[PDB]
Amino acid sequence: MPGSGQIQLWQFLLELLSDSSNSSCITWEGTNGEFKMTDPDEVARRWGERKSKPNMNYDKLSRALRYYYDKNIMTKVHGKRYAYKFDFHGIAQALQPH
Amino acid sequence: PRVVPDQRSKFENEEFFRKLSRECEIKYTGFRDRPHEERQARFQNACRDGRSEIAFVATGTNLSLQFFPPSREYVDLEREAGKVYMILNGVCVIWIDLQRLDGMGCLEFDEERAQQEDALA
Amino acid sequence: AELVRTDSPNFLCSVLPSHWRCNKTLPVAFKVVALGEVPDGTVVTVMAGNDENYSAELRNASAVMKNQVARFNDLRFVGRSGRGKSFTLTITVFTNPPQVATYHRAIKVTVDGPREP
DNA sequence: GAAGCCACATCCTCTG
DNA sequence: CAGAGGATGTGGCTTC
Repeated sequence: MPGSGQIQLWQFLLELLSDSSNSSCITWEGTNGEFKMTDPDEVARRWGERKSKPNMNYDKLSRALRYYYDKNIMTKVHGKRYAYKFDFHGIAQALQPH
Repeated sequence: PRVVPDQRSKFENEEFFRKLSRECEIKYTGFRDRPHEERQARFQNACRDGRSEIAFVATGTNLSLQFFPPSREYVDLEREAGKVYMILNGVCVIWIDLQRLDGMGCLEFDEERAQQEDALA
Repeated sequence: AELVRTDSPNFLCSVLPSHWRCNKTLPVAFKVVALGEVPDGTVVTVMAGNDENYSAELRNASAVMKNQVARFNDLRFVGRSGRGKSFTLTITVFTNPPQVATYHRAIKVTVDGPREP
């Protein structure tokens, strides 16, 4: 699917979870699908570095993520300062039929 | 004027009407964003009320229908199991699978009302 | 506002522009005119007709006839027509019996409103 | 290759 | 102030 060829967020974001060397900016939070946000504006910065979008900030990247809600890609951990989680039971209906 | 003077002529001349004079492919258009189960109930309960929303898939032409002047000859669920049997552009004119919510239908010129309506002028 | 013909010469409606974006605040809201004296209160719905996705998704699709002029707070076209293809949108007037005016080549509904390419 | 998609970009807004 | 969200331009990418 065009997640292969052209770079996504969720496809890109999880270059940084699984990689131990980027825990400087994020981490898996626990057994269940969850993730922390170390530097909220160094995160956005590299997403700018990739997207070739130097203007980028959190407010910008963030909005894009808040779309994901209605589509059932990921969801928010309510009240937690910058912690959402991935819905994979849906990523496979979003990457394969039934 | 509710109708056109040459009410018969338009039906038997307009590409629009003759394209719908033959038995065409129709389908239920109501509540497209709803599960197949809900759409089945809504369509049936509505048919019983004497109304629905069917559209000739092929041509694109949608319609909101009213089976009236509850009825008998306008909405019959007995003629066959698992299915059920206005003034369009100033022309007086007159089945869907209860599971698939699709089937076949067409238009037929209403000579009766075409006279009644034409007489109101 | 400006009007255009119909397939029923008893009713007329707005000049819905050539090509627009999927679900936008229309550039001119939808007026629908009753030349034949209609009881100001009668309902008017529209259904987007096209060989492809025969019933598109619409929003504020129902409106009330008032002063012989039914207006749609803000109609919005969601279900796309497709490439080159427009909607022959149907127009219902809830009376006894109800009446419809078909309207071919109404508007082209894509994801982009026509940007300078 | 414009013509339809696409998945963010950039924006200014509320409202907890 | 974060966080959900409408609106609307943007750029890369399949489809006619």
